[PDB]
Amino acid sequence: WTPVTKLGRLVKDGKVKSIDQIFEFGIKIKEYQIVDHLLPGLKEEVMTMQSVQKQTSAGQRTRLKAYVAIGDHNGHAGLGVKCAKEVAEAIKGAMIQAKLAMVPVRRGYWGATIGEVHTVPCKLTGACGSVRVRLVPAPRGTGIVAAPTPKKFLILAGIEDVFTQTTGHTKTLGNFVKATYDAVRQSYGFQTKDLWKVGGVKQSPMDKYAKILAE
Amino acid sequence: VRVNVLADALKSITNAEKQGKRQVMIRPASKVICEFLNVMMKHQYITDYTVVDTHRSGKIVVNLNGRLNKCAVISPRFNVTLSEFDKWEANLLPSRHFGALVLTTSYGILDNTEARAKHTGGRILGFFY
Amino acid sequence: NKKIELYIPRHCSVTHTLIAADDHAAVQILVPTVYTVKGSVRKDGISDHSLNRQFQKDGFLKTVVPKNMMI
Amino acid sequence: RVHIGATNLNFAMEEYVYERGNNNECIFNLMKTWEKLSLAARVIAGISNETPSDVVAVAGREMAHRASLKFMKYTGCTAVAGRFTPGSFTNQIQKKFMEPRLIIVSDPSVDHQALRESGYINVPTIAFCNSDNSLKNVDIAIPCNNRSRLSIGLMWWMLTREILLFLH
Amino acid sequence: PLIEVDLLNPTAASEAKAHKMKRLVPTPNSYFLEIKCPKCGATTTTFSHAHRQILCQKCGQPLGQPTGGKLKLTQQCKFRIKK
Amino acid sequence: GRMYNPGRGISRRCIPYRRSAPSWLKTSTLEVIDEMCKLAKKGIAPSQIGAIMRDTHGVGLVKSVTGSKVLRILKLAGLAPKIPEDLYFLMKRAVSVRKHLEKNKKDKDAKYHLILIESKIHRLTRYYKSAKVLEASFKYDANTASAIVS
RNA sequence: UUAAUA
RNA sequence: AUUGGAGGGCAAGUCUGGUGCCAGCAGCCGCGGUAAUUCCAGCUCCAAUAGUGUAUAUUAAAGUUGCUGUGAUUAAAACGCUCGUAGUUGAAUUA
RNA sequence: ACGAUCAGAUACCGUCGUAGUCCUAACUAUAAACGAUGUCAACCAAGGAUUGGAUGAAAACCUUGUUCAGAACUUAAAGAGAAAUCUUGAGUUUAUGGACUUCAGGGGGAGUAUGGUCACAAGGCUGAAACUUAAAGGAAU
Repeated sequence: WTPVTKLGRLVKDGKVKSIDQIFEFGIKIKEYQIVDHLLPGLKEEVMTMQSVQKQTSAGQRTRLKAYVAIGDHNGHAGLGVKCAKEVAEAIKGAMIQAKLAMVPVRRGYWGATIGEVHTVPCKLTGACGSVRVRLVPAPRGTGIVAAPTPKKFLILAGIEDVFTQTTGHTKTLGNFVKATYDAVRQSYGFQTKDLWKVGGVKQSPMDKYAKILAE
Repeated sequence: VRVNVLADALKSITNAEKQGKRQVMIRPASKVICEFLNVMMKHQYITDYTVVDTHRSGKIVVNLNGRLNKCAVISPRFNVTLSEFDKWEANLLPSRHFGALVLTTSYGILDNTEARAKHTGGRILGFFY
Repeated sequence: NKKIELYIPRHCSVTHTLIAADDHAAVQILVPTVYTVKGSVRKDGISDHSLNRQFQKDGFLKTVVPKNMMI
Repeated sequence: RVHIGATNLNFAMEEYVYERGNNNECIFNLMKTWEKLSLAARVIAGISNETPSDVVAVAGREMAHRASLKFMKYTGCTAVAGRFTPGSFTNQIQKKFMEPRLIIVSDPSVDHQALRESGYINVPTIAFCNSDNSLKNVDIAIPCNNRSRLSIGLMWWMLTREILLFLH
Repeated sequence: PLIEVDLLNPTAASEAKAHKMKRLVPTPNSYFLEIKCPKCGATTTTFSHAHRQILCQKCGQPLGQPTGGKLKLTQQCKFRIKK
Repeated sequence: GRMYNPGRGISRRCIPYRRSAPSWLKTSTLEVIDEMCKLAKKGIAPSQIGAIMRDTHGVGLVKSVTGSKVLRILKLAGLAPKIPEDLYFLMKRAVSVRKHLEKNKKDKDAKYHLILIESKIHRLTRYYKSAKVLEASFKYDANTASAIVS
């Protein structure tokens, strides 16, 4: 409640009815409550609880770092990282960060347009640190052929079928999820053949409702 | 030394599109380079091209329109049997609807789709998404 | 049934490439028509010149871009 | 002397520069200065007609403070005179979280902080660029002199007139 | 270059600046000229970048000296470009 | 780049886009052939023969006037030297370096460059034998080249 | 100037 | 209805009795110095099931043998440098 | 070989001093022989300066415009990488293929033993195994 930004005000007034409108014009989300309004009932799943330490004169300062993945099972996903002194708060802090880090997931078919969309449209590669995760489209029957760490994330994004090939120090849990989030992130940035058409001209929600937000 | 002129040309085209350039220039022109461009035009990956005659294996200027993700040549042109097509596409192309290979066959230089229709194999030249 | 695409992405008016949902440097200039510039073009120091070509194409400018550059 | 630029010429302003002067100073094209200025003013007028507060004009250098402040008066667009706080466009919890839909900067070399933040908030920018200035993170550049007091006051006053005492 | 010009129709000035080989269609920067002799009226045609002493066909008021890239014609030798 | 050192220069000549003789040129092939014929009898390399015609007679390209190259013209008249010009000049340098090396035994840079020069000779001799220019009985020898090159 | 070890 | 296990890899007990850096467990990290989640037992449930553990070897994992497919500045790894035969690779061009 | 210092000092400090350091002829063929970055070729973001040319202007030297070759330097929100950093590449690589050669496979044992070969000799080139061990190592906080 109590929005601060324009997009926060617009969604509270119920003028931006779909999250896809925000993704259409590339508007940054700065309040996690915006995602709560537009994507209700998001499933949750905490990837890991890694504890870091900083050496001090009096000893060590242990903080808990939480990797949480959020996203509805219909093509949206988000990954957020937060570290703090308490496990309960760190999850809550990473809970917020996951919501502002929502990204669209473009998925397609394997060989024909029959049924609903199940798999990625082309080959995508995550570009984290030494870890690199490749996703390949797969037929209908095959599940998410992947390690448990990115399988948990890919389940949330709604990708039912995929083939994976990982490379690097995949034992690094944080980079393993980050690499998957990166391959998914650029799904809508890779221009395939069907996206050649420029389509029509659409009005930005911040310009059509610029007057009301001022008043 | 210049071993593969086609490799030089396709690297120039891919580099130009990553920088967003409008048109690019290729210094050595060949029949094979022209055929590869014609295949890419039929799929509307390049607007057009012109060939200038310098009496010295002249130059080619290619106009690009935001559509060629990557065109690359394939080193030694393997003898691709008709049964080895889908093995090559599964390796080199992103999906089953997006890209196209290029093969040199006795019926000319054709992509994988119409070479399959004409029922003929040959050496593989390259591909483009 | 349901539409297979989440949304139809915008096309940059300069490089004719898609505008990613995470591209937080991509702008939209309204000339009382819509112009979209990708974030990569802006950071390179060229978006000013690229818009000059597009502005001259649509008539908003006449004697800015020379003929040899008008492509 | 708005036409007279600096000595070193940026690669992005070569089109606007007409011919180097007698002692190796760049001389801008007057028609190109007006053509860019009229286009920029039209863009500002299009946005500012509904919501004046969404156009932000910043002016770091001291001889541009007064010119920008009157531009605030005669158009209603918010003007930033002193130093630009690094985060006033990105920190929403900050009490001075001002949101623009367009940014006007007196000098890219001095007001770089405002320009660089425009790459985080999806906001086009307009600048009064000199022949030496770097044309990064700007979208409409007005080739002019932005060091001498006369040119700074005139260009802002000319821009204010087209959107619809300035000298520092 | 980040800013790009047309690659099919280069300007007259732009082609002149470029190296003799890096033009659209490479052209030599040299030419053939004739030199009227200071001693007589005969005109001797010779290369612009001659690599030897240039003598008249009549006598030999030597008309030029080869100097590493272009003939060093005498100050009193007048020439025109053979088109 | 150059064959033997990392130097990389592009100093070339630029043939004009006009394969025919220029309009202002009026000398026919008869004068061109005989003028070239007289130069060959004087013991002048084909590369230098064309330069003399270009500098003095204004015949900058001979193929644009006669339709055949200088070497082809000289072969028809039979005045082409038995040893190809480029190979001949290479064996002239190998002889000259060797003569200097007889008195200066301690010169270690001349020994290196003589090795590079002789490797060039064995590259050209191999090529000209495949082109049937030189009979297979030909062979470069230090004790022999001093006389034929002389 | 000299200053080894746990 | 048995076989193996119940600290992590790896599903399963921060239950109770003895043992006290001993006996031992432990493929790896490791647990045990008297309050053991890992020893020896009792109860319970974890996996598979007429099968289930162990030991050696093949294959996958191993993009840690590379054609698809690796790495060579600093992690292991560009001959001190040049010439050079076999070998490998070789510009455009022919209705 | 003396004299100091020190617990001792066969060392650092001081004095003397042989082989050597220098030239000629012949061996040896190793270096942190380093840019720790093989050779050739294509594409490639902004600059300022410099060495040697060619070409206009300004009266060999110097100031400027263009262009070719060379050793370098600065900026990058871009590309790459584990990072340091690289940008005349260490870029154009899971969107993996321009041509060729050499080398590496956890740390030791070990460049050791043996065998072969070269050298007057010291040594050089090629070069293991048994056994032992969960780490050794790289960049950064």
